[PDB]
Amino acid sequence: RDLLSLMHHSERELTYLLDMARDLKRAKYSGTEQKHLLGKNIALIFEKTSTRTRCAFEVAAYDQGANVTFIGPNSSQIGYKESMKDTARVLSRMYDAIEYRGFGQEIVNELAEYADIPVFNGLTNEFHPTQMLADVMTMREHTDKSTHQIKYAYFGDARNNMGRSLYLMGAKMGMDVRLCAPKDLWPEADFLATCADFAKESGARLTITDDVKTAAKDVDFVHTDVWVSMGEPIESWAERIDALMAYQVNMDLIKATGNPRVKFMHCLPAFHNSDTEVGKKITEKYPQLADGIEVTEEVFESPYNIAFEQAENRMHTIKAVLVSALGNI
Amino acid sequence: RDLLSLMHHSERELTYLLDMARDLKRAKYSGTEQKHLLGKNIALIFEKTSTRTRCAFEVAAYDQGANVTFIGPNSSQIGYKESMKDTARVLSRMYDAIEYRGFGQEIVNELAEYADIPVFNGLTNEFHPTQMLADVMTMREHTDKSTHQIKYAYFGDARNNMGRSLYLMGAKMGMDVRLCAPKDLWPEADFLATCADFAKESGARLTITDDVKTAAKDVDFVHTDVWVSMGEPIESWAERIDALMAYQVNMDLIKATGNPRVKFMHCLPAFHNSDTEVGKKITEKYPQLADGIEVTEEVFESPYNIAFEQAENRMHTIKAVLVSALGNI
Amino acid sequence: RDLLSLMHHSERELTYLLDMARDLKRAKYSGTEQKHLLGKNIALIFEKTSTRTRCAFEVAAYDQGANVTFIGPNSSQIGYKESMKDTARVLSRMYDAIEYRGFGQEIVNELAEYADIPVFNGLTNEFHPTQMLADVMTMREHTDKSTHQIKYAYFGDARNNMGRSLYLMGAKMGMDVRLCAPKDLWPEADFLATCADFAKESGARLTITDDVKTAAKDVDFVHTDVWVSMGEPIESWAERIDALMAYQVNMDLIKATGNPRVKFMHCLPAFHNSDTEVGKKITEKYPQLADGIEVTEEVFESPYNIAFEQAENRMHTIKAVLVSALGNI
Repeated sequence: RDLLSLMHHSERELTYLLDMARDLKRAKYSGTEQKHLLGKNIALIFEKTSTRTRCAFEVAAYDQGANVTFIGPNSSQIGYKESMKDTARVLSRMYDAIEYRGFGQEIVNELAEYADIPVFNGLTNEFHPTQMLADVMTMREHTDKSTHQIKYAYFGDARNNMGRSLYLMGAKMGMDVRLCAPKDLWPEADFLATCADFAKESGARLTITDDVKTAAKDVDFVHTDVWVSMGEPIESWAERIDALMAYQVNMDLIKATGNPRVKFMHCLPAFHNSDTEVGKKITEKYPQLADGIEVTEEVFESPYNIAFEQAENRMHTIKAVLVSALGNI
Repeated sequence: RDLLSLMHHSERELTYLLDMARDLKRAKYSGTEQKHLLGKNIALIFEKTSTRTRCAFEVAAYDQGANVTFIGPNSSQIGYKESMKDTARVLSRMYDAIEYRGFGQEIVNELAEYADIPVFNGLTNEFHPTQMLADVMTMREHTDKSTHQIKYAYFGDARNNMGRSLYLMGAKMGMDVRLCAPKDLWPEADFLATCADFAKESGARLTITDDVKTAAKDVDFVHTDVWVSMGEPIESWAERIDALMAYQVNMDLIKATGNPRVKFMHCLPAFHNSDTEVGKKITEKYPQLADGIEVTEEVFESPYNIAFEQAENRMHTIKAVLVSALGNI
Repeated sequence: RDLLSLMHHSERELTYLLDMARDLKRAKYSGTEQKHLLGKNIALIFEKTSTRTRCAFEVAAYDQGANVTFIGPNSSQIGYKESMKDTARVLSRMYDAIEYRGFGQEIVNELAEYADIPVFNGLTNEFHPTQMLADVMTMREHTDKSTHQIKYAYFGDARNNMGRSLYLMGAKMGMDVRLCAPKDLWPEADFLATCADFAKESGARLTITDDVKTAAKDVDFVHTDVWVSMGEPIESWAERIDALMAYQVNMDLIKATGNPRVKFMHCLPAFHNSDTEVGKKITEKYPQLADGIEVTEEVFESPYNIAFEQAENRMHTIKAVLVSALGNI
């Protein structure tokens, strides 16, 4: 969806944000962080509740000295008696920045050019460029080696936003990335060409297989995302589960890498057990899945797992965007 | 309703708030704004969701250094197990100010005299004195001429709160105001007398016609508010729409003024098109209204429209009240 | 429930918190309060809406310079697609402290030892140790005499958390406390033994009667809590009301003390009249209760009533915990 924003950015532009995030994170850890958004007011306007990326946004903003007004579906009826267009045009005159998550990519653009101020196009939850920056910043941080030397793979539905995004990102940064999925769940091959271009001029190793052991070779990072269809009733998942349970990240797929240093990453949320309400619903129809779907309780509750460090890095990545767009240096 | 608070204020008192709002707005624009509510905590307690006047309040408070606890219907069950009386008496000992919007004008008064602290009687959303101050401050700002010289008219249901309020305000400030409505939708004539008193001693031109071209004469400002009854089902609006569609603000009513400088104002929200969910519902029964009701898409999406500047002025007006009542000078 | 945390604390530990609360309260009143939580971010994660203890927490945090992210049932779907375990482990890397109210005592413990940061086990609403500290701090403040010399009684269902807690607290601090209830609504006598131990070595007068005039003797404080079962339908309360209406706090029970200085305390909320929605429901079945249940409108709207001062003291008690656990001195 919104990875035509991630396509117009150069390796050098993306590297500027990864450096700002790396330094902002270091400043907070060493208590050298100067507030550059002191006295700025920011509206956080969400169509759906999404407490992980809300928090990431609030904490970025508060560390940088800003105030926040969260407006959730709970607290608003935006689009009911008053246009979203009208409400934005009022808030754009009161707030120094506004952040719209949900609502579709179409109207956010409309109320953006009017705006006398920054209007972030789904900077939160969205399989955003910010998600790719967090992931690359996470991998860069853990291997302590040049970005272009980093080896990673995505396992599951290569057609979904994390897969397309992690591949396009690999192609932009000159990294060694492998999409590993069923051959009928591969990106539409014209997309696979736009990535093959960037990769020649940036020198990225692209490699889209359907064989696990191929892709899992000497990778520093194994990635997956939820591949069950939450849109469709649980009753009809059988066919889907059959296609992808090969591509589950289990302890065996970690070992298959024969790199005892390898790390697992996951943008979250992650079906890895039955603690959740939807877990129970799934596992009641599908008792094989008591122990996880795209990834197992074994791997998730193991030291290979750095998804929480990676969720943290969304906060430093969001902050680096907010400071870039409102801090004046 | 709450314009018996707007009646006890003198021209000189109202002018003090309009000056504080004008200067506070200038300070924010030139970055000379000193925080006078530093370390104050304010509770914002709302019966209904109302994101435009909530935001206006939050931003006023944050620019002045204050903290805010928003309590919406979402986040509270005030009046369920615990009296509103009890909850207020606890919060009045923790917060430096409380703001009650909704709940009826009756009880807010009760828990106010107990209060060791300021308790604002519907300072938000309410067709408040603050709404009149914003509107007068908006007109004063755009004509750059003495208040008493300003010419404006309200078109639609002269009996509703904006109409009564814009007339009483005109009478207090010595302005040239015209209410223009059907003769059966005119204020109860004892109210029209209390305004005719103030106008003699302040020198205001009052003038309540039912003829558009009369009222729209050489006015600097054309005002309307929503006149459809949201209380009643859409099926039964026909009679109402027939009575008032004359009084719609369309491009022709702007031209009818023969002042190419004239501005349109609207307290919002405004049915001007079908973007809203209630828009669709109305326009499905009433396809003539695809393009707006009290005012047209033509005027609303035109440079005559300064309703958004006017919504902004509610934030500077709210701030001027908050600073007057809590800042200690 | 969570008074096995209140059992491991010594008289000298509890006295340290009561002193910090007393001094923090004095600092705010005299404007000498230094911010020790400047730049700290705190997550406030609530399963149920609970606006009195939310506010107490927010105000404690803002007076001490902290920021807050409130997450209510309104604004979250914690436990739906994402484990509470997972969400906590992400937020624990962004926030300096987290506060979990509701969710059961079991899992809060789980996600606590992981936590690189303070995780308060139901510091809000919970019949918490913080509730006991507020109550003791309230009584200490009003008698201006040594804690161990203070005389108080609880009237109603001695088996419920306030009763057990006010008794255990009395036993820890060496105070003169009386539980006064029906003999079949007395704590399980093994609990009554653990309290009788502490009381010997601290020198507390314990005394559990069923005779009002005995317990109400020369007490400085009369306490009660709601004893109707909100879990069960109103239709079936008759038997319960019959057992306890003896133990109602009415003007007569105040006089029965023959101390014209005596004060009434109540952790709130308090059924004292029909203003509430649940009031009406109760009083429609039970018209005798128009004027209150555990306590009367006569006492509640009288100067004997200091429940609001006591609710305030939850804010200074919460602050003393927050400053103890995050302020670094």
